[PDB]
Amino acid sequence: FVNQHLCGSHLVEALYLVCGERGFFYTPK
Amino acid sequence: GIVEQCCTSICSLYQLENYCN
Repeated sequence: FVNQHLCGSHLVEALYLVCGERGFFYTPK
Repeated sequence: GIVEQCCTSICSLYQLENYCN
């Protein structure tokens, strides 16, 4: 699921799945 | 940033993990 174009909710989902209990930051700006 | 790397271009695990805490 990671090796594709990932935008919006799709990108946030990928971050969520990859980062797990660490969490993540989503900074589109 | 992440949009340029993963939305406009093709993402990778290596790049996604740069945004984990």
